[PDB]
Amino acid sequence: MKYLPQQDPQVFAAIEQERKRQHAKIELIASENFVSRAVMEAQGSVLTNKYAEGYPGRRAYGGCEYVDIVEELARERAKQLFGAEHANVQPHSGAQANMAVYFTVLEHGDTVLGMNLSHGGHLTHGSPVNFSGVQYNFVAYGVDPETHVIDYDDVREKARLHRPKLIVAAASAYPRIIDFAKFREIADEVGAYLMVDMAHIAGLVAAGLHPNPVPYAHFVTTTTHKTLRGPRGGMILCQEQFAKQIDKAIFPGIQGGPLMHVIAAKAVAFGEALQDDFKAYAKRVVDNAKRLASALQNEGFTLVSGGTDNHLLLVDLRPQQLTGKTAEKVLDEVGITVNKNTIPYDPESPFVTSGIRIGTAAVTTRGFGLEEMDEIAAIIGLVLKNVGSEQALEEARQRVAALTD
Amino acid sequence: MKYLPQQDPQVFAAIEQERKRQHAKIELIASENFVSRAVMEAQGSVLTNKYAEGYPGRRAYGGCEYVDIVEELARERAKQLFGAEHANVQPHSGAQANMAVYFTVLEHGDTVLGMNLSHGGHLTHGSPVNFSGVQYNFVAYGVDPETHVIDYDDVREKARLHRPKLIVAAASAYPRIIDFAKFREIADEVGAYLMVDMAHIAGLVAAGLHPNPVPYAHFVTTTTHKTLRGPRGGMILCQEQFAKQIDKAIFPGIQGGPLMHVIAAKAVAFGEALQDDFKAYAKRVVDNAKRLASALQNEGFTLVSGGTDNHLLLVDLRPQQLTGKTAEKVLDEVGITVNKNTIPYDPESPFVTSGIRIGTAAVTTRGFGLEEMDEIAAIIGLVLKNVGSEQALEEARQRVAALTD
Repeated sequence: MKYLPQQDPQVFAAIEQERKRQHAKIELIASENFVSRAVMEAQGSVLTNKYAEGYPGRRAYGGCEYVDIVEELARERAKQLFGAEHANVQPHSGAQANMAVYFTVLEHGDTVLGMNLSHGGHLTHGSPVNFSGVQYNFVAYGVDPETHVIDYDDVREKARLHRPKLIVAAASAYPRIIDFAKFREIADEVGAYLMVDMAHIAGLVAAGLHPNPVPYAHFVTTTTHKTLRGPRGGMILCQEQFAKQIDKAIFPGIQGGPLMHVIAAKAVAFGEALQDDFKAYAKRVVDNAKRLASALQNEGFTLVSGGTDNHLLLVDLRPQQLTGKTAEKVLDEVGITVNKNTIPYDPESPFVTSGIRIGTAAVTTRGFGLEEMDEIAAIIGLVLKNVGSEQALEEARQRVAALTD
Repeated sequence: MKYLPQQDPQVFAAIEQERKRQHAKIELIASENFVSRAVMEAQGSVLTNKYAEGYPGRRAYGGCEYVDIVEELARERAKQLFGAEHANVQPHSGAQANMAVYFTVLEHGDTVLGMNLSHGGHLTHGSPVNFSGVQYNFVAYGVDPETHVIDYDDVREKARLHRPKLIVAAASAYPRIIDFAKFREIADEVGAYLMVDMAHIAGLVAAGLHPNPVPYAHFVTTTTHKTLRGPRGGMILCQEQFAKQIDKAIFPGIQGGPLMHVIAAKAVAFGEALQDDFKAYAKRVVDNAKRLASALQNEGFTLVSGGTDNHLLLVDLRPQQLTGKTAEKVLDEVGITVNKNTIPYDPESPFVTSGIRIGTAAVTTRGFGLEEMDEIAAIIGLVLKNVGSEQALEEARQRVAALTD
C-alpha cells in the first residue's frame, strides 16, 4: 500500500495486524479462503465510483459501456463454469442472493422446506431471527440419527405433509454429497420449486468434484467467497424462463446500485476457476479433507457422518466430554482457528454445541498437503486430550508456528 | 496495478477504459463522486478474507481482534461526524440500510408515509416494484406545485389521515433543505417513528452545511458513497434505545457476513470527512451548485424550486419543449453525464421525464470552481438550444475536452 499508510495510520496498523494474523494462524473455518492479488486489485479499483443500476445495455444511467463489459464477463464466465442458462452477479452477499430468490417465487407467509438448522442448514434457510423465518413459514427435514446423511424419505414426507411452495437444499455444515436429483424428484412430486444454495461447495462444483445442482434446480444461489475463492458477495443462477424475474428481484426488487468493483473481482475469480490449476487445487482441497478426517479418526475423534465427501468435516466431541465452545477456545490459544458448530441431534445449545466444524479450502490455498493434514490432526489431538496442560499447549503452539513458517 | 494486468487482460482493459472515461467526461450525476486512493486501497485489502458475522467483541467466530478495531474506528468516527448515539456500519448498501430500519420497526403491511417518488423520493421509499412498496403500505406526501418545496401541511394531513407507523423524510432529487424539526413534530403528533434517509446530503450534513437530522430522527440511514465521498455501502445511525434492535436487524436479520474491507474503507472516508479540508470541499460543492444554478438561469433554463440549497439541481425542460430523455442523450454525445429525472407533477413517464438532475459533488472533487460552473452552464445552453446542429455539438465536445484537460 502507498496512500493508506500516510492518510490513515490507525486503519493501516489494524489491516497490517490482520494481514499478519492471516499468515500466522492455521485457518480451518470452513467458509474461509485467501483470494488472489488480482482479485483484490479489482476490488480496489475506480469501479467503486460508478452508479450502474440496471443491467448491461439496459442501465438507468449513461456511461456504463465499460462496467457493462465487466459485468458481462462475470455473467458469461459464470455460465461457462456452471453451465447455467442465466447468471445474476449483482447480489451483495449470499444473504441477498437467497433473499432475491425468495422475493421472486414466494409471497409473505408461504411455506418453505429447508434443511434443519441444527443439522447443517443456514440461517437464511428459515431461522426465526432471520428475515427468512420471519417472512415465510419454514419447515425442516433432517439427517438420519445414525449416519447423519440427509433422510430423503424425511424430505419427501415433510414436502407431502406441508406442501411447500419452495424446497431449499444445501448447507453450511453438511460433510456429504447432496443428491440433487432426489430433491428435484420430491419437488416435482409436490409441485414445488427447488432452490439449491451451493455457497460452501461452489468451488467443488466448478471443478467437477461435487455433482452440479444447475441441471436439477430452478434456482441455484451461491456466495463467491468460499470454495470458489472469490471476493465476498453473492450470485444467482437459473434457467432462462426465470431470468427476467430474478433480475427484477435483485433490481429494483431488493438492491439498488451494484458493487461494480466487486463484480470485476467476481469476473477475475471466475476466470481463475476456469483454469486447469483451479481444478487441481479443488482436488487437493477434497483430498486434504479426506486425509484430515482419517488422521483425526486415527487420533481417536468421532466425525459426524463418519467422514467427508467435500471440503468440510464436523468433529462430534461428546466422546471426549468436551463442548464445541471449549474446543474452539483452547484451539484459539494455540493458533488454530475453528468454529464451534451444532452437530445433528446436539444435546447442547447453538451457543455451546457438541462439535467443531473444520474445512481445508484455506490451508490448501496456502499450499498445505497430506503431510500437513496429518500434523494438523496430531496437534488437535494433543490439544483436546490435554486441555489442562499449559506445556502441551505450548508444544502445540510451537508446532503450529512450524507449519505456518 | 501489478497482478491484474497479467492475470486477466480482459478485466484489466475494461477497468482502464473506465478509469479513462471517469477522467474524460464531465460527471454531473448527483449521486456520484471520486474516492481517494486511500479509500480504494482499504477496499483492495486482505480484509475480504475474513468472516466477521456479529459485532466487535461479540463475533460468531474467533480471530476478529483486528477487524474489530477497524469496525470500531468506523463506528466511533461516524458518531463523531454526526453526533449519533449509535452507528451500524455493516449495511451493504443504502437499500439494505433502509431495509434493516423497516425490518426493525414495521410488520408486513404496516403503513409508511414517504416522499412522492415523482417529487424526489427514492425507490426504497415505497416503489410498488421495490420490496418497500411490496412489503409495506406506502402513502406519499408532495411538494407545492408552484414552489416545489415540501408541503408540510400535506405531510401533516397524510400522516393524520393514514396514521403511518413510520414517516420517511429525505430524497434522491430534492434541491432544498429539508425541515427535520417539522417532520418530527408531525411524527410526534400521530405517534409515528421518524426515519431520515440522508444518503444524498450526508457529506453536507457532516460539514455543517445542511441541518443534521440526527437530533430529530429515531433512525438516520445513509449511503457512504455520495456527498460523503466514501466507498459504496450503507450505514444506520440511531439513539441508544434502538441500538440493540438495529444491530439485530442487520445481523442475523437481513445480512450475514459484513464486508470488512469496505468497512475499512468507510473508516478511511469518515477520517477524511473529519478533517478541515473536507469542510472546505463541501462548501465548494454547495457554492458550485448555487453558481451552476444561477448560470443555468442566465442561459434561460427553468430550475425546479427556482434554485438549490444543496449539491443538486433539477432543470425543468418544458420551456425548451425537450424531454429529459432527449437532453440526457444529446449531452452524452458531447461528454456530459447527467440523468433524466422526473420533475414534480411531470406530465411525462419516469422513462421519458421533463427534467435532468445535475449535482456538483464529483466535479468539485476534481477541483472545478465557479468559472468552471459558468462554462458548464454555457455548454449545456449551447447543446440544448441546438440539438440539431452537429457543429454546435462538436464545439461543445471541444469545450468539454478543454475543461477535463
